[PDB]
Amino acid sequence: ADYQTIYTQIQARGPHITVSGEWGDNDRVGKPFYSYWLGKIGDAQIGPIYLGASGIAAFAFGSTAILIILFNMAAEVHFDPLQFFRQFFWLGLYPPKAQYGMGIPPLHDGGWWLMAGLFMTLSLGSWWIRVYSRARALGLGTHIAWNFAAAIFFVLCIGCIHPTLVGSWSEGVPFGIWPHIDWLTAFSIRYGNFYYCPWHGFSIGFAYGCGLLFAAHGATILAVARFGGDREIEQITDRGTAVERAALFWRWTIGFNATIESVHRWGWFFSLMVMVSASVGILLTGTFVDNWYLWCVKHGAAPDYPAYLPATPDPASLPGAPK
Amino acid sequence: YHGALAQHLDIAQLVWYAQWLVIWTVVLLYLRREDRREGYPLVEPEDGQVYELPYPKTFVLPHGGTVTVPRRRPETRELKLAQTDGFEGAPLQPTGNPLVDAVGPASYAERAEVVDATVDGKAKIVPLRVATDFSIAEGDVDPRGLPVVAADGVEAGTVTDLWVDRSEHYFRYLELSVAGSARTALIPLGFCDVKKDKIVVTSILSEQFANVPRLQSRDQITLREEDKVSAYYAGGLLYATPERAESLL
Amino acid sequence: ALLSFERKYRVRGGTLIGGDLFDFWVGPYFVGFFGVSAIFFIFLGVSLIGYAASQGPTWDPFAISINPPDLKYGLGAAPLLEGGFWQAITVCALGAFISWMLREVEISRKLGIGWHVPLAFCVPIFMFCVLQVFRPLLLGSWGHAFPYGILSHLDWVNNFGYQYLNWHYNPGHMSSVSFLFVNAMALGLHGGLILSVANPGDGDKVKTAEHENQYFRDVVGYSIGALSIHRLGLFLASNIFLTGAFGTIASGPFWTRGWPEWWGWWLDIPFWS
Amino acid sequence: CFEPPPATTTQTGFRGLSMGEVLHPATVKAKKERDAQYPPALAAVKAEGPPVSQVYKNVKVLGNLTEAEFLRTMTAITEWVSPQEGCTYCHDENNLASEAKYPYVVARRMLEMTRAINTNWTQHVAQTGVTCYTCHRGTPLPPYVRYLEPTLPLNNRETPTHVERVETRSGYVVRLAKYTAYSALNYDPFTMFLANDKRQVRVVPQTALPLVGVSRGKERRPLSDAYATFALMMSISDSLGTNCTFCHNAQTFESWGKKSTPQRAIAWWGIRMVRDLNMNYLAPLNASLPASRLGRQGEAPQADCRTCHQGVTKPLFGASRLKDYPELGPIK
Ligand code: BCB
Ligand code: BCB
Ligand code: BCB
Ligand SMILES: C/C=C1/c2cc3[nH]c4c(c3C)C(=O)[C@H](C(=O)OC)c4c3nc(cc4[nH]c(cc(n2)[C@@H]1C)c(C(C)=O)c4C)[C@@H](C)[C@@H]3CCC(=O)OC/C=C(/C)CCC[C@H](C)CCC[C@H](C)CCCC(C)C
Ligand SMILES: C/C=C1/c2cc3[nH]c4c(c3C)C(=O)[C@H](C(=O)OC)c4c3nc(cc4[nH]c(cc(n2)[C@@H]1C)c(C(C)=O)c4C)[C@@H](C)[C@@H]3CCC(=O)OC/C=C(\C)CCC[C@H](C)CCC[C@H](C)CCCC(C)C
Ligand SMILES: CC(C)=CCC/C(C)=C/CC/C(C)=C/CC/C(C)=C/CC/C(C)=C/CC/C(C)=C/CC/C(C)=C/CC1=C(C)C(=O)c2ccccc2C1=O
Ligand code: HEC
Ligand code: HEC
Ligand code: HEC
Ligand code: HEC
Ligand SMILES: CC(C)=CCC/C(C)=C/C=C/C(C)=C/C=C/C(C)=C/C=C\C=C(C)\C=C\C=C(/C)CC/C=C(/C)CCCC(C)C
Ligand SMILES: CCCCCCCCCCCC[N+](C)(C)[O-]
Ligand SMILES: CCCCCCCCCCCC[N+](C)(C)[O-]
Ligand SMILES: *C(=O)[C@H](CCSC)NC=O
Ligand SMILES: [Fe+2]
Repeated sequence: ADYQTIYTQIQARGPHITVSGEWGDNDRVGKPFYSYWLGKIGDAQIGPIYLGASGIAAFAFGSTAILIILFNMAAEVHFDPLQFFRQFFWLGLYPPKAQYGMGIPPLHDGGWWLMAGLFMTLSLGSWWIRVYSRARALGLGTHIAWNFAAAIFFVLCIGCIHPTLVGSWSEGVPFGIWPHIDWLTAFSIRYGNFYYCPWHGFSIGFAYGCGLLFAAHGATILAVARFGGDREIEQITDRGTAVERAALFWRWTIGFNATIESVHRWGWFFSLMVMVSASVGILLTGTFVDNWYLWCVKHGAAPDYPAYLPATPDPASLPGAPK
Repeated sequence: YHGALAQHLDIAQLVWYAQWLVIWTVVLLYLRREDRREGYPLVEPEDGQVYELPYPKTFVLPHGGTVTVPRRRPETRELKLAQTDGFEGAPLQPTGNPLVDAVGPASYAERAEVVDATVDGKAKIVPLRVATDFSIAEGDVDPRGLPVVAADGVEAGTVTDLWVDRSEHYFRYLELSVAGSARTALIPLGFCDVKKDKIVVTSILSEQFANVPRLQSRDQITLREEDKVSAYYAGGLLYATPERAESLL
Repeated sequence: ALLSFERKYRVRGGTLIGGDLFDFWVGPYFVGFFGVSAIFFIFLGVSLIGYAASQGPTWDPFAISINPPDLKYGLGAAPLLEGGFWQAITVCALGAFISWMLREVEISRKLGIGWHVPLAFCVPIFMFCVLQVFRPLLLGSWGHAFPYGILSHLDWVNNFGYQYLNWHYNPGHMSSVSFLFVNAMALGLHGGLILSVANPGDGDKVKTAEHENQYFRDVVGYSIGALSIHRLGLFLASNIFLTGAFGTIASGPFWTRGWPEWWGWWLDIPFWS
Repeated sequence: CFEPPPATTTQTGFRGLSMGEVLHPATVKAKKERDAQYPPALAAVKAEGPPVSQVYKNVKVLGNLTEAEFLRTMTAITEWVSPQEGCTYCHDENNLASEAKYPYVVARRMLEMTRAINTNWTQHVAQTGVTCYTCHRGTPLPPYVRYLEPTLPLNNRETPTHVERVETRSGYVVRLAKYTAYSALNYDPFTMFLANDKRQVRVVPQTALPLVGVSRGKERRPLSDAYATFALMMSISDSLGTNCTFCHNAQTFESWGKKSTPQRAIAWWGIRMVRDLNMNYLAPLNASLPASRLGRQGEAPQADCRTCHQGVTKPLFGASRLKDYPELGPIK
């Protein structure tokens, strides 16, 4: 019963360490403030917060996007603000319903959509710059920045690259809680079941793998919490007994093992591959596959099961059936 | 058809092969080699042992020094165990007292005999008598004063100080004077159940607090010392009483 | 056989059952008592699967399916061809998974470490029972469970969802998904970070904990610390199934309509109807 | 929140595919009792005398019948349509050939419609058939109808809230959501698909690869249709009180054969019947109806899947009166 793995028993307040950026130490803002309940599962110290050009550029475009989305969402309930709160989840800003091709659609039919997307895209861009620049400033690998790039590329893939490659803004993801969800079913329906897209599968594999890996890694570091296993940077540069045992648990269980560093490579890679795999599938979808089921059938992948109720010919194709 | 090629070959089909290739490449030729930077090469030229390893890398340590991996680096220490059998995969059997002999779960890694350091260069892990500007938090127990009770329900000592991590603001050890041996032991908060009137430690018996590893100064600790100390109490989990080796059911 | 540091940790002890009769290794693998019972069940299971697969149509591993029985057979046994083999395999699987988990316990004791890993591994073993056992008991039929096949099982997931019209609106699902997604983000953020510290490259110096925590304070204004991210990771991942289980179990026993319609509780309050 | 166990389950696809119905039995019993209020058939009559076409003045459709038979018909019509209002509802007390009251002329057309259904749409209504009751359930306004916009509540026998009222534009999103089984799907599958034969329901490609010349820019359909089709399918599901798997194996919604139940066939005929009903029989009654019946663009109330089914996979749990009233079809 290592309770320290569950919560910090005796917390320890102390004076706020500040590591110095190559630049922008003056752009750090706010007073640190400690917090007892938070400090029971985490670090008690909240703030300060760096607040760069990139960071502010993000809040700018982010809001302009949010405002566009929200003004449209109000208009859907002809501005009665009670119904706005009731109906929030159901409201949205849709792309074109009509087929304008790559033509810039009118504002009343998803031009406002297009607009908000531009600004959201700019927002993710400046925020990427933050995540990159801060690493370079504190003298750190740009690893986080790249994983995050993959993520951003996936968002571009679904929201504007794929639309472009098939040439219709109509295939964009709406803004809205339920409507961004409803997109997923209409998209999958259209492209012949996404379960039969192999890139979907790859994505899901890595996604479930991330579950498996963090569950396991987290659990491991906690199991060797008593021998300092959480101090990972030193267990890299000077292997301690924490990670000796951590490695031996896994070798004796599954036959092979990692190092305290390489497991983070494994994790980083798996994370990164959810977004990569996803992106590939979307790029191939519509452009070089119209129906993932029939493509699987074409290549002999799909299962078949026998009829339970009588098989049923399409009555459209019977002799002299209606339109 | 968009995306068709000669004889029932489409692009998505090739990309399928490509993807798989990429995965196995990264997994085998990269990730699994990276996994061999410590522990290798294995034990009892030679062809397989060269192929399985990656080109070494060198860490450019923050306070001078460099570490390169992988490297030859084996157990100098004479381990106090013998063979349960002839069989190559059979277990080992501690010959001495395992808690002090430092074997099985009481084993420690030959880490640096070096005091772990902060960013600015000071000792990271230190007691509060030194790091006076770190307090205990408004709300939590101050264990200094409280008695330490061992697995045999026996008072073994009195808590005299907490040892704070200055880089992370986290207490890592309690210091305690051992009853009737004018000496002062560290114990990691892992093995400590912090109640309001006492600290409970079911990992070792009262009598075993005797032989908890002593440190170099009594005001700092080396990375190795930390291993030696922690290892001790964990070794207790299997060894502190004869019945803990034996199978629970 | 042995890693440069392995030999010292390889002592007898820490078994749950059967003393030092099964307390040994085979290459890298600790063979516990469960080591044995695991292999026993795996053998049986993998046998049953191949025997059942041969009695079926194809051999393309993609199109092989061992399905459970029709619903009419209720909670009884069924003929080996028409769903029994599935029942057998299901048991062998549970045999194997539980064995696997308890073997991890035995290993955890011999190293003097926490049992956090076997614990965490109860989460997926649990969810398996939710799908294949608990929910089926509640609907009175094994046929409600999921077929064992690579692509066949995806069609079970597919239709099960569409039985409740738009499964995306299942609130337990929304939770579950939300956890899946955040856990993957976290894992990248974490693995990223630890590497970003050890590997800044250009032979520039290796960084510190202070640096780790500085990075996140800068970017998002808070940093949870090193030990806490592992606790948090375990928490996040484990809740994918812990929350999703409620979502799964609800569907059928405690809810027969479309999941979107369940959100009537909110939409159709009189105060704003 | 949550409905208690147990649930009735059925099986509609091969074992291990989680295809089938899921019904809370309480909910079914409630509907069974509603649907059981169908008045039974009046005892048959001695078929004596001339045809009514040589007797009564203004008898166009039912001139085939005897007097006894014909009044048996008129009695049942009254039961099914205007039980509370009486014969008085369609006739002048002093002249039964007077067409002065609008319900007379409509009821004539409704007879023609009802016979038409039972004769030309046997591919859907089968041995069972329909009567005036199937739709009307004892009011002259069938509880379940559609105007060319969304309307709430779905049952027009309940009084609407302020928001529910079609006038009130805040509630448009909710009006629509409730036709589509509470989804944010933003399409009126009635006017798009069931009001006329103008739009094609199928959206999915029948090739694995994208065919050149229909696959890029304006030559391709918008994704919006796929949202719309789904919306129709949400609606159909709920109008029968069932789910997707009653009709398809989700593996491929687009495929027929053993990826579809016989009930998907029957539903297909259902769509086409429903259209012929709206376009040729029901919609053109804005000629005859008062403006207090019409919608907000002078549209008659038209019929949807629900109009007949009312949340049951067979309307009135498959109860027929067809043998008992040969005058309502089929006709030779
Ligand atoms: C309700 C949710 C379900 C679901 C929904 C689902 C979806 C939507 C998708 C999958 C996919 C997959 N699922 Mg599945 N699933 C699987 C296994 C699988 C794999 C075939 C594949 C990718 C797994 C992965 O990478 O995970 C993370 C673990 C990793 C990376 C460790 C390696 C494991 C290795 C890949 C597993 C290989 C499995 C073996 C072929 C089966 C055992 C063989 C016998 C002889 C020992 C098992 C073994 C189980 C059990 C026993 O419960 C299961 C339950 C479920 N899945 C539920 C029924 N699954 C993906 C796929 O591509 O379909 C085929 C996919 O797209
Ligand atoms: C009927 C519906 C189907 C469907 C439709 C679907 C589609 C259409 C797509 C997927 C995709 C995927 N599906 Mg899914 N799916 C999945 C799992 C998955 C994911 C692993 C994968 C990738 C998406 C992701 O991680 O985004 C989470 C991460 C995102 C969205 C990136 C966000 C990054 C960004 C930086 C966020 C920043 C936020 C902003 C700062 C906030 C501010 C915004 C303001 C200003 C508005 C499972 C496990 C199952 C099961 C068990 O049934 C399943 C079933 C289905 N999927 C059904 C078959 N699925 C994707 C895929 O891989 O396909 C090949 C995909 O494109
Ligand atoms: C139309 C169909 C829908 C659907 C239907 C669906 C259903 C019916 C269920 C889910 C569930 C879930 N869905 Mg899904 N879903 C999900 C995500 C998810 C998962 C987070 C969640 C849990 C999966 C699970 O139970 O694995 C289970 C995996 C297990 C049990 C693995 C056990 C592992 C085992 C112990 C060890 C195995 C060992 C191997 C055999 C050994 C072999 C390997 C070798 C090396 C030896 C996403 C991200 C999406 C997207 C993007 O749209 C989506 C869309 C949909 N889901 C569609 C809308 N979903 C589940 C849930 O929780 O619902 C709320 C669920 O029941
Ligand atoms: C497998 C790969 C995974 C992955 C990976 C990665 N994802 C990253 C990184 C990596 C590596 C980053 O480093 C970066 C980051 O910075 O995190 C630390 C980031 C991001 N991923 C976010 C959200 C997300 N990832 C999703 C998915 C996946 N990600 C996939 C699964 C999803 C889903 C599931 O939809 C969501 C919703 C945001 C938190 C963030 C962008 C903010 C922005 O562009 O702002 C733009 C402008 C705004 C106004 C919005 C800001 C509001 C947010 C919620 C919070 C702002 C913080 C605020 C300053 C707090 C102050 C309070 C304080 C005083 C107490
Ligand atoms: C939130 C919780 C997460 C989580 C957590 C953890 N996961 C762990 C641990 C933790 C902590 C470990 O300690 C343990 C391990 O050792 O580390 C590798 C483990 C493991 N996670 C595996 C698979 C895995 N984890 C999944 C999910 C999550 N994990 C979630 C996300 C998923 C999916 C589908 O998502 C998969 C496929 C194995 C690799 C391994 C078990 C080996 C075993 O049990 O050996 C013994 C059994 C065998 C070797 C084979 C048995 C064959 C049977 C008898 C017959 C057939 C079986 C089946 C009926 C076939 C179905 C057909 C199929 C195509 C439909
Ligand atoms: C033949 C016979 C009779 C044998 C008897 C002996 C016996 C019982 C043997 C068992 C035989 C069997 C069934 C072997 C199969 C073993 C299995 C189930 C292997 C599957 C492994 C899989 C698929 C893992 C997926 C997860 C994954 C990508 C892992 C790669 C990275 C690794 C190795 C992570 C484990 C790992 C984690 C998670 C850390 O956090 C950590 C921290 C510090 C140091 C090391 C580690 C570490 O190694
Ligand atoms: C409307 C929904 C009606 C109700 C209720 C009743 N009647 Fe009717 N009646 C209706 C129509 C449309 C017609 C013409 C039918 C046709 O074949 O064209 C009739 C006709 C009659 C007649 C024939 C008299 C004549 O038109 O010369 C009689 C004698 C008659 N109806 C009587 C009758 C009685 C007794 C009713 C209550 C039991 C009753 N009708 C109800 C429409 C509707
Ligand atoms: C559904 C397919 C129907 C069947 C079968 C029958 N009727 Fe009907 N009827 C239906 C609709 C949608 C409407 C329009 C709404 C309206 O009430 O105007 C009607 C209308 C009538 C009316 C007019 C009543 C009024 O406006 O108050 C009458 C008198 C009527 N219907 C009678 C009637 C009879 C006698 C039927 C069987 C022979 C019959 N209807 C069938 C829908 C449907
Ligand atoms: C029967 C009473 C049905 C139920 C319940 C559901 N669907 Fe259906 N669907 C049905 C028919 C008869 C048709 C063909 C319509 C035509 O005019 O030809 C369809 C069609 C679809 C499609 C389009 C298929 C294509 O070829 O492109 C989809 C994508 C679809 N249906 C999906 C779907 C879903 C998700 C359902 C549950 C909400 C559902 N359908 C129910 C019959 C019936
Ligand atoms: C009244 C004229 C109807 C309208 C409008 C719709 N349906 Fe219908 N349906 C009707 C009858 C009388 C029957 C009798 C079936 C029997 O044999 O008892 C049916 C049947 C169906 C079925 C078959 C159900 C089964 O066999 O289990 C389906 C699947 C069905 N109907 C679907 C359906 C749809 C989708 C409709 C709107 C497009 C629709 N029906 C309208 C009567 C009437
Ligand atoms: C230059 C030319 C002319 C234009 C093309 C430029 C371009 C790249 C356009 C569009 C790009 C893209 C990628 C669009 C993609 C849209 C996507 C993927 C949307 C997905 C999800 C949207 C959701 C969940 C929207 C939710 C909206 C709200 C909650 C309302 C806004 C309010 C908020 C408080 C934001 C909270 C968001 C969440 C964290 C809870
Ligand atoms: C496509 C996104 C464009 C947004 C540009 C605005 C951000 C400018 C950031 C300045 C970078 C300063 N620097 C190098 C010191 O970090
Ligand atoms: C479907 C997603 C792909 C994930 C594949 C990764 C599985 C791990 C492979 C481990 C290889 C083990 N070994 C002994 C060969 O090194
Ligand atoms: C693909 O659509 C194909 C194109 C012929 S010309 C490039 N159509 C014929 O099958
Ligand atoms: Fe870590």
